[PDB]
Amino acid sequence: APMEVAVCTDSAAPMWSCIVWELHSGANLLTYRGGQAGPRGLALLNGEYLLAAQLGKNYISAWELQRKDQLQQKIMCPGPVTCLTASPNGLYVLAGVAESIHLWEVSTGNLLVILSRHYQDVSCLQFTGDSSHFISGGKDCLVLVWSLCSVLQADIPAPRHVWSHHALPITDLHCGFGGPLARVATSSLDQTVKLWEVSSGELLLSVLFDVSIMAVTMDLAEHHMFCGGSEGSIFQVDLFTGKVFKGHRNQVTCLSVSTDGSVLLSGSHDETVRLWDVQSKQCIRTVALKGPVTNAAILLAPVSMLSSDFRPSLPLPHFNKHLLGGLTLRLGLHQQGSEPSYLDRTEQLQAVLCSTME
Amino acid sequence: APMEVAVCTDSAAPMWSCIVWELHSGANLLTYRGGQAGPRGLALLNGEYLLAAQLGKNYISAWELQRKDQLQQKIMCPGPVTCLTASPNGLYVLAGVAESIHLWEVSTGNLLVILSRHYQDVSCLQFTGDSSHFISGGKDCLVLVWSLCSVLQADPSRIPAPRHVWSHHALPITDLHCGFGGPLARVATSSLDQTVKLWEVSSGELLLSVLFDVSIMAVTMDLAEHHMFCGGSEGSIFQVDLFTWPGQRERSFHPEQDAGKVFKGHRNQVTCLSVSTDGSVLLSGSHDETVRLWDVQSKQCIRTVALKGPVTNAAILLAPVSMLSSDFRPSLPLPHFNKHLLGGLTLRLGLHQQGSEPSYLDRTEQLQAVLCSTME
Amino acid sequence: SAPHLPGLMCLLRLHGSVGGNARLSSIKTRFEGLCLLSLLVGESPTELFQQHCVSWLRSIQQVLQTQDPPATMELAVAVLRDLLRYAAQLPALFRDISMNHLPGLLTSLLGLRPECEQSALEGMKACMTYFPRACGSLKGKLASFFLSRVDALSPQLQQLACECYSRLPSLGHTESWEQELHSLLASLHTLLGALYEGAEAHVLLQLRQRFSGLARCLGLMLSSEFGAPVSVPVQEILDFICRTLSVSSKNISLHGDGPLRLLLLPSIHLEALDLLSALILACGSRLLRFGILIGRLLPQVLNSWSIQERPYSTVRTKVYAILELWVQVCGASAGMLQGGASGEALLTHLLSDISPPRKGDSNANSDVCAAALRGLSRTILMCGPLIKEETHRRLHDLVLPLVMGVQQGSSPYTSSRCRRELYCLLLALLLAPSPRCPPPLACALQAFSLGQREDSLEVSSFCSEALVTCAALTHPRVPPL
Amino acid sequence: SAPHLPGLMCLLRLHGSVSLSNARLSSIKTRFEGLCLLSLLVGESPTELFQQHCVSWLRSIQQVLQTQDPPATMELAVAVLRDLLRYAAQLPALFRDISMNHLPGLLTSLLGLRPECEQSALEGMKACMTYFPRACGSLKGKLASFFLSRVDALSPQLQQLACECYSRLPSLGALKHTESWEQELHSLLASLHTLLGALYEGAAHVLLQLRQRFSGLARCLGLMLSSEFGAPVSVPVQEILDFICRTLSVSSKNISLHGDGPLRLLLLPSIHLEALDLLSALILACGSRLLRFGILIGRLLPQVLNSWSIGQERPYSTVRTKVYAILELWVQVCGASAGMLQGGASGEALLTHLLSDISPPHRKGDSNANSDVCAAALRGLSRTILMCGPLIKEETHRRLHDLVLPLVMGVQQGGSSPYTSSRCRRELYCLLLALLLAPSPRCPPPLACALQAFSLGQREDSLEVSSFCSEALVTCAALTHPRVP
Amino acid sequence: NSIFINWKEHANDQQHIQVYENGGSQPNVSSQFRLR
Repeated sequence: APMEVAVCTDSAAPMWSCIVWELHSGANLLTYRGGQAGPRGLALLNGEYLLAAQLGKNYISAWELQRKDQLQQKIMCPGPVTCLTASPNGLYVLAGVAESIHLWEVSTGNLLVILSRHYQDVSCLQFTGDSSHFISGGKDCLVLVWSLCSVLQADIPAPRHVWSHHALPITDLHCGFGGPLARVATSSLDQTVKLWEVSSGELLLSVLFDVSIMAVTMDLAEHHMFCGGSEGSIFQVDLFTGKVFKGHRNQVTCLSVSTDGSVLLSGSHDETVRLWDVQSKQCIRTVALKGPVTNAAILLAPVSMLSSDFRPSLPLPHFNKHLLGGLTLRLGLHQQGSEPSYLDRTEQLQAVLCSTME
Repeated sequence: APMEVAVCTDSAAPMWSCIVWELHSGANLLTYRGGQAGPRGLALLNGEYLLAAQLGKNYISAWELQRKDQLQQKIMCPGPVTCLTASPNGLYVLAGVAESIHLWEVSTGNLLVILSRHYQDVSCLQFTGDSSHFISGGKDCLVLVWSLCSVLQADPSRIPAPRHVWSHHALPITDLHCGFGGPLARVATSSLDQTVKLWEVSSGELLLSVLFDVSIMAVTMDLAEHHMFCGGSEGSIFQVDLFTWPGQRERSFHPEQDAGKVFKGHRNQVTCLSVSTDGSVLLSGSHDETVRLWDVQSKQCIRTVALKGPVTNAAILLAPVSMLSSDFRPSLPLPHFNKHLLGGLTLRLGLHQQGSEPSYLDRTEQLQAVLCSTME
Repeated sequence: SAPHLPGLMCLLRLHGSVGGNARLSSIKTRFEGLCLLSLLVGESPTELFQQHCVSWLRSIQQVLQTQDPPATMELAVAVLRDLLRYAAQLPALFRDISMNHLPGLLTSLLGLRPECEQSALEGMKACMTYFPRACGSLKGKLASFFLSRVDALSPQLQQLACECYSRLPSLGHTESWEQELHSLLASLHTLLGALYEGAEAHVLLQLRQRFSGLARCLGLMLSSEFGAPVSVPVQEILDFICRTLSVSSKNISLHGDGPLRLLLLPSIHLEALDLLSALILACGSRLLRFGILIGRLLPQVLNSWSIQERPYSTVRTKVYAILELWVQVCGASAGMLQGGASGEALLTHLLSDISPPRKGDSNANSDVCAAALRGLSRTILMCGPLIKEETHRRLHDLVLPLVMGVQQGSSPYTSSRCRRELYCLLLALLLAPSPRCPPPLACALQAFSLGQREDSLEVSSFCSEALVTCAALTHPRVPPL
Repeated sequence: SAPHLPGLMCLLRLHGSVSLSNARLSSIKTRFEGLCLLSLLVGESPTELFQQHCVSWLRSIQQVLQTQDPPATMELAVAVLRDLLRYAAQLPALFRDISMNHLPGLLTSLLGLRPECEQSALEGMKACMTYFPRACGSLKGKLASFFLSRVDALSPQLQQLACECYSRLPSLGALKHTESWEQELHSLLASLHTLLGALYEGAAHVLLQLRQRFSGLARCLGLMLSSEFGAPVSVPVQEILDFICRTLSVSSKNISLHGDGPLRLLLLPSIHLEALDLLSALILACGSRLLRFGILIGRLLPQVLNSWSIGQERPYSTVRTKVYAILELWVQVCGASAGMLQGGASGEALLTHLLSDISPPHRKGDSNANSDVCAAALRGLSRTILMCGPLIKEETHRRLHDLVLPLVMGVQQGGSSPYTSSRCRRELYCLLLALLLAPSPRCPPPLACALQAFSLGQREDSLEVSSFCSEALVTCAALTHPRVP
Repeated sequence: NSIFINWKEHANDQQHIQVYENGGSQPNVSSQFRLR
């Protein structure tokens, strides 16, 4: 059976700043020591490096996956960075400095573009499962859908969809799988959770709750939409057809569903990360941290997290601070696995033998 | 652009017996001369032969498509032939005699099996759109789903049984419509009890039980299963919308809207329905001696072609190469269809690679390789 | 400028320049003129061809009887193939060549040195293909030539002889077809009696070659073109195939010539399987009546040949290709893997070949693990909902933990073709599920998402083309009736 | 029993069952039998036998390689030696012993072959350079001199082998590898620029040598970009793209018609093919990081297809097939962010070149006319519609519907057309399925006619089409029979 | 073509959700292609 971990950080950080434990064990696999990870500001890059924006500061620390120590790379930003994300393929790193988005690059290290179109602070970014549309929701009730094509190839870039229906700041969103076929699920403090469409850009659902929603997450099959709350409740919306997860006592900030849509992981403000089994709304584990939870997401364990001697293939470049070929890459990866099979090192040998005999 | 025809037959046959006229022009294409047809008794075989049953008599005629005169071959059965249907691929011709389901084979001409489970006559016979299952129903209020695999390779001492036994109606069946697919298709059986039920051929479960006001005598469905045009015993052609789906399993027509979902203009029963390819013109026969085309999008008539006598068979096809061409001598002659129960396949080889010829660049590269090898 | 000729010929052909007798008369510049001749025959307008076809044919015939080195003869034959193929379409030229030129070409081709057997057969196949009626004069000599070379040890020579000999009943048809086929199936019924004398030195090594040639000829006869309907004796062929696949290693004696016969055993079973493939390819979907025998044959052959690459890695791949072909031709009527001891045995054999198990190899057993998956995916996708829920549930517990383990040594999944087939089998399981066993969409979407972030351009492309299809099972368009 | 030896060896290999071998290696008449026995043993031997006899077998092969035997014996010996040196790199003791004792002498023995048997020398040299790259580092100068002189050989096999063996030089030797790789790449680029300037003086036997040198060096660069390397590199994308854009700049309307003008006009397609091959290698190597340089790649296709445009096969088919293959590769490596056919002037001058290649148009010719472009174009269009589908305007989707739907139902029920091959029909049905799967959300696809079109395919005569069409009705049975609302 | 739902109504069995790929609360499946 595949190994599943649950990355969980905090905001006080007495000793560590990241505790990756096992889902069905509770045992701590890896612990990283350093600063304090800010809200919505953790994203593993390329499966070897772990970036984490600091709480209220202007720099982003970078930890190796198999070293309990901060690296000397200290990516710097010209302002109070807010939230961070990394593209799923592991090629770009996106920041949230003030009311502007900073786009970086991993293979070289340059700073390609500084987007600025929201009217108040940027609150959350996310990539649409295949790094083709990064969608940022600010604190001015706007949710914009950028395109990774038209943003990179520019001379000023413009968003592809200015979704303006909320009457209060946006808090969280969850982009689905696929490219221009996914379904974004935004949520704000106006007590509403909306499910948009990326292909056309039209509203599809406007489920309205009774408390300020602060977190939304759908399972991979889009059969449920576990919207959080501000009173502790973790609601559940059935998109295919006793639906309230109860047991919290504060805002529910971080939510994430396991692979086979059967285990929830709630991260609240009361220093607690639970583990609900979503078929009967019962709690399983109640791991308690030492401060309000900042990031908590269920993650499939990569290969680097299982080998005790793993080292990154490439070093992290010196991330630039000012605006702008020379790609740095390891060759011979597009053919990894393509080898002449057993019945091809024999057919060639037999043809050689036959030709020699004749 | 493709060409759509509308095969029509009359139960009186003063001069012609199967007139084929163009859909959007109304002009005749092919006519045929011979005995009267029979209800649910027409089936094109392999797009070359126009087999037809006979009203009352017990035998089946055979017209070559590009020939106005009857052939000298007559399939004979030990009892009054009721319905006929040729498999879509063209390998098997299957007919129903009284209560039996006599099954033939076009290639060799043998009579493989004689299945027999209905308790009374068989009045409808259809083949699933991939010729893997064939659904049979009769005047015993039973609709059975056979399987072409189990009823062919069964032991002579195994008496093959139907895969599914659908018994929910309380009156004789009248028509069926098996959609595209195979082990995933859907049937639309309709009976005389004023119901039209849509079954599933994969698991064998009911899905819909629309209950009308008058007895239903013909059901056809859009190829994508968007509409279910159910005929009536008074003239109306009711229309059900499967994509609106109010959300229940036993609906009723009057709560499902009226006067805006009913084709009207007929004065007697409608024992014929068929929807065109794109789904914008519907052809319907009747018993008031009229075959008229509708305008499903706007529920209006277009033309009112009038036959002589009651209309037995009427359908819309996609005109093959046979009807467009002028000679088209058939590839293989129709064999001697046996009437007694039983290697030797008769077929033309070299058809599994039709068109798999080397491309220009392939031949050029081979020639250049030969030249280079000769140079060395 | 002799060596640069082929490049110039190719570049002149590419521009489409020509399509819009002097240098051939000397031994020094035969190639120099043959190149231009190849261009002219390849890319000529209809007027120039209709004018100079006879002259070019006479020149080509003249090259074949001048004791030139074999390369020149092969080039002349290559030119002659195109010449005859293009001249077979024009009616007047067709009649003229068929009347007063073809017998000379056949006589010159037959009378060649024993050092140039390949080119002679290559030209005679072209002569017999596009000009069938006019070669009936020399049918006896052609039969003798194609029959004396049908057991040559060189694989290319044997293949050419078998290809040329399979169309003998075509020159002159239905009566000549079955008459020949009842003699090949009679000779094969005799060699098997002198090769399997335990259940049914150098003489055996020739009998095996004769059997291979006479089986390849029948296989080519069954699955080629023809201009007249024929009556295929399916029962006799199936009886012969079942007899061939009946003797296993446990019946061959081990005292005397036994080791030699046992060493030759897999080749004859492979020949029988090739005959079965030809039969399935030719008859089509009319074999449902013998489907029971056909579906019983495969598990028995797999069982009699089952035991670092594993031994007997060619027979099992052939059987899996046979199963894939059988499911492909029939469709939903195949009746594979659904009920019966034979079906259960086939499922067990398929499930023990895709599961992954110092001098050695990385991708050990990487051909069997691909054919088994390529057969299983097709079988599940075509005849899906008719399989009992237990088989689908057994496959759900194997594929899902496996597609998430190959992306996190001596394993067959270190290849790329052995992973694309797995990702196709996952989609086949999703698309056609049993009515009472819902598929694991949530656990398969994650695997597909992980697939498109891979490195191989084959896996990372199929796992991205499969997400679009999977987005139709999650984002529907009409209500679920 | 000499003629029967290959069959006996193959049959012994089939069963996996595994003095006489070395006894027959000391003569001329029985060399082939001993080589066959060695080929069986050295490939299907247990670990202990190999670890005990590797040195003896290598010494025997080295003895064989210097006896002036006919080239077939050298071919067989090198074929055995490739396996011998591939299997000797997985045993540390044997690896060290060979690399420290025998490889320097074996390299000289390989170098000492006669000019007639040069291909076997190149094959053995590739074998000793791919698996054993560190010991073969004291003779790099001789290796470079040997491989450089054969980079312009007219024989395609010899040229390809020399190019394959010449792009492995940077890996040879002992941070140093990256510097050597970069230096070799820059030197090759400079030489390519000089040769390109030599061949394009505008805008009779020296041109045919300059073209060979240019093709050889461009293929060496292409194999250098798309091979396996140990240390990370710093591939310069801008310089390579500038060179490609320069090569694809000179068209047939600028070459002078006087002097040697016809010669420079005849060699143009080969140079353009070399540039396109280099671009394809670049796209294959870099991957999806070329999105920033996306405009150049999206514009070079309707510009190359504009300088090579016209029962007769159309002129310039190879170039218009290569461009479509490059488009398919681009879309397949990029994904939904390929940005092809999505508006602009260069995105509508390409769709015209696509609709003019997939449409169908007593005399000579062939039935399958233009059957190469009509398959590559269909594959590229199907991939583009499948990936970048919900982003294309409604007009393109409607035009594609009106051009495809009445074409799949006329080819079935209805001489000398591109749609007479079992490939141009399967690709057309693939395009139909792609259009159904990813439609623009303002023009619903015709799900009622496509199902009928597929229903006419599963009962066709072929097997490829009759399998794909019957496999598309299982996918199409999910667009009309859903399981959730 | 959007659906508005109160949570408390959806918590009980009053309201149900039906969202489709190309349209909200309506299939949007009728095509304008006609063979002619």
